Amino acid sequence: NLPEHWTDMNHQLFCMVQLEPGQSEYNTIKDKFTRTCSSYAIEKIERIQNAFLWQSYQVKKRQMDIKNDHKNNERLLFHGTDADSVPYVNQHGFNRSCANAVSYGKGTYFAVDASYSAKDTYSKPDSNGRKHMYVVRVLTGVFTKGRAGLVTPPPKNPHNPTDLFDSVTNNTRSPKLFVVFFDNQAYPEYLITFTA
Amino acid sequence: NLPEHWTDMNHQLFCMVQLEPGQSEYNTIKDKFTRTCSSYAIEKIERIQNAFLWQSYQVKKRQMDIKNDHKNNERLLFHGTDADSVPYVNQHGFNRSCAGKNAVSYGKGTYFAVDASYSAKDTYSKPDSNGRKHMYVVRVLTGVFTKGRAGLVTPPPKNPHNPTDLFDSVTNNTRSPKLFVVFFDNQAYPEYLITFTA
Ligand SMILES: COc1ccc(OC)c2c1sc1nncn12
Repeated sequence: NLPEHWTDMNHQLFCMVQLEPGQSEYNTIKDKFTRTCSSYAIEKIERIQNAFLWQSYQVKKRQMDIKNDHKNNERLLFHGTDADSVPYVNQHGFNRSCANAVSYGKGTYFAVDASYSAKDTYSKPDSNGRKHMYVVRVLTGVFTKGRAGLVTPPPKNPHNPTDLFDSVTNNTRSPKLFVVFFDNQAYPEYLITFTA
Repeated sequence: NLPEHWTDMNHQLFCMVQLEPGQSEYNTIKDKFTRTCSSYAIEKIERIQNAFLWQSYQVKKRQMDIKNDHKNNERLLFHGTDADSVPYVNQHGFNRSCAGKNAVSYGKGTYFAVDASYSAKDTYSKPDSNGRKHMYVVRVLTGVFTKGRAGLVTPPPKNPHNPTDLFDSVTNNTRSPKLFVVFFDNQAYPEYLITFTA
C-alpha cells in the first residue's frame, strides 16, 4: 500500500529519488524549510522511498489511531544529523541507541522548526560545508512534558502504569521539540542537503 | 489476521490465556522447559494474545523472510525476568533500553536463551516475594547472525564497506549458539509466560 506520489522502483524496496525543482512536491517541502531557514542554500531534496520502514510506520499509525480513537497522531518535524548517519537513517530510520543533549529523555529528537535542526551540533557540516536535515513523519500522538532519564514516555495514569503517553515534549502549551522512544514511530520522508 | 486458535478477545487488544495440562500446546512448552529445568516445577503457562505486538512482529518477520530469501529466520527462545517487568513485557514487549548488562555481554540489546536453564538463574528470573519465577517463551527473528561483541548497540554489518547491510542478530558462538541478542523493537514476540517455583 505504497503512497501514490512515489515513483516506480522496478520491483525494488528502497530508492532515494531526487525531486525536480519548481514542481509542487519540491515547492511544498522547500517552503517548510525556508519558513525558518531562508538564509541557507538548498543543493537538493530527495524523497525517501523505503517500503519496509513505510509499512512498519503505517502499522504503528493504524495502532495509535485505534488506541487514541482519533487520527490526529501525526506531525511533520525536522531532524538534523551528520553525513555518516544519513545512509543508516535512509535504510533503517531513527534509532534511540545511536544519539548531544537528551534532557527530555533517551529517545530520538525532532524539531518543529528547521532552524533548530539547522544548528551545526545536529546538522554537522561535512568537509565541504554540506548539512543534512530530514523532513520526518512522527507519531507524536498524546504527549506530555519530558524530563532527563526517561527510557519510554510516562504513564497517562500512575494507576495504569503500562498505558503510556505516545511522545514527550519540552513544552505542552507551545512545543518546539518532540522525542519518541520506539522504532518505527518516525518515517524519514525527505532529505534536504543544504549549506550556510 | 490474528491466528485462528486464539481465544476470541471480544474486540479487546490484549489477553492472557491460561493453558490446560494435557493439551499439546501446554505439554510442548513444559517439555521444552523441563529438558534443562527438571529441578523446577511449573505453576502455570499463559498464552500471550497481544494484537498490536503480533501485527508489528509479523510485518518484521515477512520483511526478514523477503530480505534473507529463506524462512529459517525465527527461533523459539527463553527470557527470564523479574515480576515488576512482566506487565510491561505483556503489553509492550522487550525494550533494549531496559535490558540488563549480561554477565557475558555480546552487545547492548535484549538477550534470549536457547536453554530454559539459562533463563532460570535468579539473576534473570528473580523470585518474587512469593517465590514465583517468570520466564517468557519468545519467537525471535534471529535471521542471519554472527558472534557479537560488548560494544555493539546495533548488529554489525555483514561487510565493512557496506555499513548499513546488517546481520539480524548476534550470538555467543555461531557453531553452538546458547544466546541471541536483538537490537530492534518488534523483533521478538512474547508468546508464553511460564510461572514456576523451586
Ligand atoms: C535538544 O534537542 C535535540 C537533541 C538531540 C538531537 O539529535 C542528536 C536533536 C535535538 S533537536 C534536533 N533536530 N535534529 C536533531 N535533533
